[PDB]
Amino acid sequence: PILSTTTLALMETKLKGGAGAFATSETHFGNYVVGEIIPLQQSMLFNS
Amino acid sequence: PILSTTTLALMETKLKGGAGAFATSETHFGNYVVGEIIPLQQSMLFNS
Amino acid sequence: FFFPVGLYLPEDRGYTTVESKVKLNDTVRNALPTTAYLLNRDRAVQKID
Amino acid sequence: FFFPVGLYLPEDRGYTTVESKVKLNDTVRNALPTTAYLLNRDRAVQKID
Amino acid sequence: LTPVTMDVNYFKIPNNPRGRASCMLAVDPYDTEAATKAIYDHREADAQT
Repeated sequence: PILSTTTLALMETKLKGGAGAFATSETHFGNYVVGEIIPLQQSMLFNS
Repeated sequence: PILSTTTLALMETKLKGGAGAFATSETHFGNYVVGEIIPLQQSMLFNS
Repeated sequence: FFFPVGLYLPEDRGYTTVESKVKLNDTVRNALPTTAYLLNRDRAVQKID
Repeated sequence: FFFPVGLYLPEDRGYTTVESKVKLNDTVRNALPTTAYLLNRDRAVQKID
Repeated sequence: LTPVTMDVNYFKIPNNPRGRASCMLAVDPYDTEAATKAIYDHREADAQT
């Protein structure tokens, strides 16, 4: 799986998170957020 | 006893939490959670 | 292990701990419980109709 | 990898796991998941339809 | 795909994007008819979902 969001709102909700927010999954109404099983986006890009 | 839920909304809350994710068993009107007495799910499967 | 399913919690004593973290539409399926969800030895939701 | 898009969730068992977070403005377009915002190799968002 | 497809199971946990998870590591070695029965057959449900 890779992170996906029906709307930018939930994407901003996890963008605010300092670490580990991408691993969680959330489903508001018919909108949903697939979790990222491997937080490489949290690290491999941010690790620099 | 082990984990039990009715609506997915309760399962998403028990999953979103970190340490002690199954330490408690919330009730919501007719829906209810039943947390496991032994946290084999929280750590054992993941810990290896 | 054991897990009940389909139990009817009383209406006169029905309550809601932690209301802020959850919300439901007023559909009948959210009212009366029917099918439990569980997990496999690897974690994943596991419905039991 | 793979990313779903367009998946519907049942209304009778639909729910709100994050009422405390976002407060979406009501619109029929926000109900059906026509699009799935994603990512790039650089951090960003990548809309798809 | 079907719009009704479950997301909380099939898409959150890793699985074959074929819609029916299968492995030769699970199927008995050196087999054909019961091996193809593990995959393209439907009367015998696969593991995972």
